[PDB]
Amino acid sequence: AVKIGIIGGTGLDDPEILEGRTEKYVDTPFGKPSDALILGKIKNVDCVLLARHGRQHTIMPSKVNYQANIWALKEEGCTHVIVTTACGSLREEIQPGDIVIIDQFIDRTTMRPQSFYDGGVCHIPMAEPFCPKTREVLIETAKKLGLRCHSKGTMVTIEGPRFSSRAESFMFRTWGADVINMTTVPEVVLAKEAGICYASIAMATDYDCWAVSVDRVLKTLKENANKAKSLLLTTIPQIGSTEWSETLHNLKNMAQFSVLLP
Amino acid sequence: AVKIGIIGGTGLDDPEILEGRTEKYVDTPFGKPSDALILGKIKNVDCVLLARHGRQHTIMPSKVNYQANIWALKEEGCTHVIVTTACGSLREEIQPGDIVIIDQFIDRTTMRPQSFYDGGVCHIPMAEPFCPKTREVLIETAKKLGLRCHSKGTMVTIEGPRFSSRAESFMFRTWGADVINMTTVPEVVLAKEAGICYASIAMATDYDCWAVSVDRVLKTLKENANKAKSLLLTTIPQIGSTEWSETLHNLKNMAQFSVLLP
Amino acid sequence: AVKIGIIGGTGLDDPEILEGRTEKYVDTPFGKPSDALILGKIKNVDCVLLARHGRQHTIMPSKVNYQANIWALKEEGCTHVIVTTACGSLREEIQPGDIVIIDQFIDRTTMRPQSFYDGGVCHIPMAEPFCPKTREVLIETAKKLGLRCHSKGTMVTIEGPRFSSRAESFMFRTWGADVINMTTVPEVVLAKEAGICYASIAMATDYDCWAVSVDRVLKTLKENANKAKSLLLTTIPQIGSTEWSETLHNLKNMAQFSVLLP
Ligand SMILES: CSC[C@H]1O[C@@H](n2ccc3c(N)ncnc32)[C@H](O)[C@@H]1O
Ligand SMILES: CSC[C@H]1O[C@@H](n2ccc3c(N)ncnc32)[C@H](O)[C@@H]1O
Ligand SMILES: CSC[C@H]1O[C@@H](n2ccc3c(N)ncnc32)[C@H](O)[C@@H]1O
Repeated sequence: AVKIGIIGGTGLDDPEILEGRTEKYVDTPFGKPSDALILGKIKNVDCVLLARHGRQHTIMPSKVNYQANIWALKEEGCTHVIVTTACGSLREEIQPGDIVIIDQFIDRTTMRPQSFYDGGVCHIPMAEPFCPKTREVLIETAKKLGLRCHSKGTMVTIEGPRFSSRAESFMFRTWGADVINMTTVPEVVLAKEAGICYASIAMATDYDCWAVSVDRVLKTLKENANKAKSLLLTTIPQIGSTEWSETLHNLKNMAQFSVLLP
Repeated sequence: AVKIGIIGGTGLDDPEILEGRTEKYVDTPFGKPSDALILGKIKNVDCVLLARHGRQHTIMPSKVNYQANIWALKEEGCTHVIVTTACGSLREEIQPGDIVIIDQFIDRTTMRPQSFYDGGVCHIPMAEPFCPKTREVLIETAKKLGLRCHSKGTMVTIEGPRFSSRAESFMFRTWGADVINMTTVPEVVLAKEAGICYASIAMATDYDCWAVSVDRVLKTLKENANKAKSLLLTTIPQIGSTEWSETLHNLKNMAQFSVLLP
Repeated sequence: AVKIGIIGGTGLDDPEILEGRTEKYVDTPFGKPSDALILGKIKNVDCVLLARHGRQHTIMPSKVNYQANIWALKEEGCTHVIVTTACGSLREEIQPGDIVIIDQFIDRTTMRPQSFYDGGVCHIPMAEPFCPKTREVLIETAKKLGLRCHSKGTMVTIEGPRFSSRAESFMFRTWGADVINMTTVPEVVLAKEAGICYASIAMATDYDCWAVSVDRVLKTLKENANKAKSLLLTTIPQIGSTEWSETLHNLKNMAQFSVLLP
């Protein structure tokens, strides 16, 4: 059986997406998650919703307890984790409102714990950071819904809370980055360490500055949130009808063998 | 009315620049500024001088309390902030002794608080980090003084205290950086958050290593400090004769709307 | 006279390399070193061995006390420091098992103290981070041993503990990096500040991901550790037969004049 964890990003964390919801505040060895876990279902698939910045959206990217969030979802029994995230576009073809099913990341964060093994020692591989099988279903589903969707993309995650300078924005383009946010790393890294199939639904809200402002971002998100909701509602039932016995087995093995015992 | 805050950099923090000076030690919600504020005037313009590294120059780049410094200047009523900074040149055309009126930056710092909102949440735009109107006057004034001056430039700020390796120096050139220091970020970022018109007078002291040493840097600064002093003395009266009612209004608005309320 | 400090890296820290060994636990102003110092000799040359991750290899890259390690070696009287380090290859010509006598580095670490002067202020030059005379002997010796050895290379040091993403791996190649590890910085930086001749024997264990895993790395290291051991055993006697009176004098001077007194 599968259980989908869902981490709602800025303006993309509507709990109405789940039926038969039940709130559940939890705790973890790394502190409390951003907010209470929302247990519920999409069709016959068990899901767990968690607002990344809190239902009040008061926690800044740098202060989000990524460790607690991923740990909590794992503890609740989540096999997969699909998240949503607002980001800026670094490519002309990626227009505001467009969905990007990212497949790579470039870390630009500086003050963020990125491992559960803060002391054995865990050196987890990051070649393919996002669950390919889940990304495949998201892409096919976006297509069935007729949505503008990019099948891949490299997300550069900055520390924030400030936005990038134009020089940084142009620089990131030369490094091969396609979109930019403040939350993909270390969320994706910790999910890998937990042996969880992780995928991200990035929602381009602007062209960064290669013009970007809070109001601009919140505005585009409001106008496009429905897309991410529809994609999740349609995608998830499809995951609950596929076999992941082997896929999850490989993630479990990679995570375990990446730990150096004393 | 306007009040110019002046942050003196290494070997470019001579308080003799101001007339009718009065020392004033202050405190802020983020601790004490690098040193006492020096209230005074340049012609009929009120100014506030603050030595970035302390009149004894004992505070290292990484330990400077940028938050307190900017907060203190803002509290004292500063509308503008013009600073001086020693830097290394990453371009052949930028010769030691040359002044560079920087217009962009690339962050390479890692352990520095960059916001006043360390917890609402402030996501301040950084497209145009330096006050264009002030930069314009600095450039025209350098021209009137017959000084070698570059009208723009991208400053990469490293964490320090160590200088860059040759591989990093060459790498920064490929990212589009023109000069390099250890203090522009987050000073410029926090000034933007405070709604202050910020501009920087960068003084190239060497060609970094693409050879750079403390003695080399201090030597070139000693020989060229007079330029920055003359530029400030001549520029400031010009700012006190221009209208900024609208310019300051836009900075105030951008700062305010960049705060996410709980 | 000379005394060679040896910092053993992952799977390259065998104490059997020294004769007439004597364990010696020490303390420093920055805490205790990774493990006890192992005093001994290679022929008639006094050496001091120190396992970077501890004889139990339980300390992760980010948590290694580089300050204490370098301080301890300096206090014991070490004039030179030759280390070994497992790394990933970012160049086709650098094959797993190959030795790389690195000559440059690119810092990608974020949470690491990099100076002994955490408060005067020390701004130490990093143009030529590795001792050229020692690198020369290592290269000639590898040649005499008939080993595959690269005479130079740029090491990019990531924070870890996670490995790089493919996007980061490709990005590092464009920045000019040749190999990648998690320990060169700040070990090399602090050694320079201490006025110590520092050189590194990098052992390529894989092609990173431009596939890399703990087991892959440990496997290649086990199969190739003998090379680093032979190189050290053969190189060190050669250093004890050369003159360094002037070489060490210049390092001492550069370190001293890089300190800003209050
Ligand atoms: C409330 S706007 C800031 C938030 O939106 C995301 N965002 C949107 C556009 C954008 C950009 N151009 N650069 C960085 N983060 C961005 C970030 O992950 C952060 O949590
Ligand atoms: C006392 S020399 C170090 C100081 O001078 C500035 N500086 C000068 C040259 C230079 C360089 N090549 N790289 C980095 N900082 C530099 C830095 O901002 C630091 O506060
Ligand atoms: C036990 S594997 C991790 C350790 O081996 C080194 N290593 C080996 C290959 C490699 C890579 N591709 N990227 C980063 N570090 C690496 C690092 O310095 C770390 O201490």
